[PDB]
Amino acid sequence: FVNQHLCGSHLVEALYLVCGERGFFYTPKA
Amino acid sequence: GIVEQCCTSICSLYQLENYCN
Repeated sequence: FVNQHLCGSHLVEALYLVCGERGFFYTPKA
Repeated sequence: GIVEQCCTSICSLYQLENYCN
């Protein structure tokens, strides 16, 4: 479900499902 | 950045996992 254009909340949502109990870091201004 | 790799262009599992801790 990740091989598509993921923007905004749609992206943050994917990182959450994928990273799991590891967590992740969202940086749009990188 | 992630937006330029997964938003303006198509995302991939390899890229997403780079942002997991």
